[PDB]
Amino acid sequence: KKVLLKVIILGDSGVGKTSLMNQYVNKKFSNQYKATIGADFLTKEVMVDDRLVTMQIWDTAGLERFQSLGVAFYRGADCCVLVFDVTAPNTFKTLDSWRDEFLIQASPRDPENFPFVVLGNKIDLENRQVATKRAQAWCYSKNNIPYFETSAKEAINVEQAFQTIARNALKQ
Amino acid sequence: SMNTEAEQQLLHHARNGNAEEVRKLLAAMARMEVVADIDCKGRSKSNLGWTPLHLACYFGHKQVVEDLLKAGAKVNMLNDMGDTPLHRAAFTGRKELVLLLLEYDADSTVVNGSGQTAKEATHDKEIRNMLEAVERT
Ligand SMILES: Nc1nc2c(ncn2[C@@H]2O[C@H](COP(=O)(O)OP(=O)(O)OP(=O)(O)O)[C@@H](O)[C@H]2O)c(=O)[nH]1
Ligand SMILES: [Mg+2]
Repeated sequence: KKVLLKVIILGDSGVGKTSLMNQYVNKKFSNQYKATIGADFLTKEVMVDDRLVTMQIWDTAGLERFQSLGVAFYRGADCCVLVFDVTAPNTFKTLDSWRDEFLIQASPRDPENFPFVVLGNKIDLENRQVATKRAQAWCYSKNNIPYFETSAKEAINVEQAFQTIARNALKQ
Repeated sequence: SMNTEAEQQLLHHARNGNAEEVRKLLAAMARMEVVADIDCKGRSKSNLGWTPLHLACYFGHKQVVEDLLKAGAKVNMLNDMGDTPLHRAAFTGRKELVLLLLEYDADSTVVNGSGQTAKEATHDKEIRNMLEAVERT
């Protein structure tokens, strides 16, 4: 068989969504910021629990008015990755609106069990402002969402987080 | 030469302040689903030599100006009169637009085909002050 999993990456402008995707797919990182204006995807062949799957990873605009255009691409997603910046508490605050907007627009049949994963990114930086335990509490309050702390720049937890993403997305 | 269909649509939507349609075009452009230069210049009598940014600044379509600037529009493009978008926001007395353009490092020293700078084109005394301040930098 061939299984294609659709994964959607959401989060505020600048949290590192594009960087996380680029680190996972191409093992490349750039400190140069170019803002994502249009949603678009990369494809990667992933191996999950001795099963080969094609992961279609969608990168979206975090910017405040372009993000409504991302909504058209929610439909059919098998997993939703929510990303925030551990140094920027305003990007943590928006996770609920991102999640609710995804749930009502994508409209899975089983919203309580739909696969989310939450990445708290940029831990390589100094002076984090969002406490690990605070993010963990939010994730737990949403029916035990898996939480990873990542660094796209230093390649910490990117592979592990996307392995969980692949696995939960693959669940029938 | 010619403009693509997406470019004509971008000039039309920018001119008329259809911000959602501008953003749909900019998103399609960013992922290369359509061919269009954000800095294109109009080729019909309705927009000849103007960029989307010129049109949106002159007609005061604020959200459009923002969206174009966030998507990377060049702030110092010239139209056939030698005007920059700053020239046309200053001329029409749009304080928030002049301020937005300065925030994107608009060159306040450009002299248009009439021998005027943006400071010389305006009538609003606040804009005249802002431009005077940025000139001496
Ligand atoms: N130090 C550090 N910088 C990072 C990390 N991840 C991303 N960045 C930087 O943060 C900036 C924003 O990163 P992006 O990947 O473009 O963020 P984005 O989420 O795609 O932002 P939008 O496209 O506007 O929605 C870039 O300069 C990156 O190089 C990280 O893990 N550590
Ligand atoms: Mg991006």
